[PDB]
Amino acid sequence: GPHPVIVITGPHEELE
Amino acid sequence: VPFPPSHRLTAKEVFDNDGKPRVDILKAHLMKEGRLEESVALRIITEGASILRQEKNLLDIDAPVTVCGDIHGQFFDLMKLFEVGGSPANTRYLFLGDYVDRGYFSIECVLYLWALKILYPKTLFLLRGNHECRHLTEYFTFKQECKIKYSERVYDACMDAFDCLPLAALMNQQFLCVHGGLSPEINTLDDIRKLDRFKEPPAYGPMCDILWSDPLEDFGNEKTQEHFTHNTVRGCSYFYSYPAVCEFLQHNNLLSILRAHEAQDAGYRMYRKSQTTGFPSLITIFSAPNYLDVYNNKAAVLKYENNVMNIRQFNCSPHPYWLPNFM
Repeated sequence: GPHPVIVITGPHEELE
Repeated sequence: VPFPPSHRLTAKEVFDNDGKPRVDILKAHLMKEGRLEESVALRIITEGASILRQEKNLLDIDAPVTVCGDIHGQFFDLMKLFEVGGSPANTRYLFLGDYVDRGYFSIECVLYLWALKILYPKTLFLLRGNHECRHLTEYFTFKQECKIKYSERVYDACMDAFDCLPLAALMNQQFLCVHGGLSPEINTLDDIRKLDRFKEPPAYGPMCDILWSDPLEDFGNEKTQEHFTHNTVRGCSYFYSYPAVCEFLQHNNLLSILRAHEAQDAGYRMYRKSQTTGFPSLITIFSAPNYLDVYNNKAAVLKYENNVMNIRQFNCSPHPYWLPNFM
């Protein structure tokens, strides 16, 4: 995993 | 369907008494497919080039900024991106280049990008891409577009301005922002500084490679272990392997290399991470959704702040249909 901090948001419209 | 306004915005309409551009007025207009006066467009382009000309090949700023991938004159997709990433009025953005070609709205991207740079040149950074050239613009539908919408005057202006765009940028003196990647003739930051930005990118060389640089077809399961190789796929430049990039980073004490030039189905892609740190040696960002209007790939932008790497993904946006070569 990434040593430092890290985040991620959700998509705008799942495809598959 | 909406109709494009014939009324072209004037200088005094785009710029206030304070000489500050009204991104609000332009944004709304552009959204309605509105165009500006040849005089205004030339002013924005020329004004932006002057600022970039003052910048260095490799900028070094320590602050939270959001890296964006190829745009391809995808203004319709550039508007949504800012919505998900946040308003540029209080948000720092960074383009990896490739703002023209492919999309039939390259002029809108350059104009909007240039105006935003002049208004917030301390929060909005724009880099030059392999597409930021004349030879390419002549082959693509960019030149024809400028002539169809405006004239050769605007086209030439953009070309001279693009030559003022930066080649790379060092974010937090840890991450390297580029379009293509590393180069064989460049093993140090000094190698880049000794480069000439105010000029057209040759069919080959260090400056060209960096813009055409690309990872090996097997940036993971390699059997040969070759550092650099000829780019037979792209038809030019070279290819860097996992060991090749890892070597340059360690030598330059870099954290990771953020760039684009490579379309991604998820708008991004993480490459093999360093054996020491749990971070990716290379990262590809693509802010061009529905590439070629065919692929159903998504877009995204890298946001680095307070030692935090946040990736924002988004889908394609609605736009009118345009025939090939404006046929």
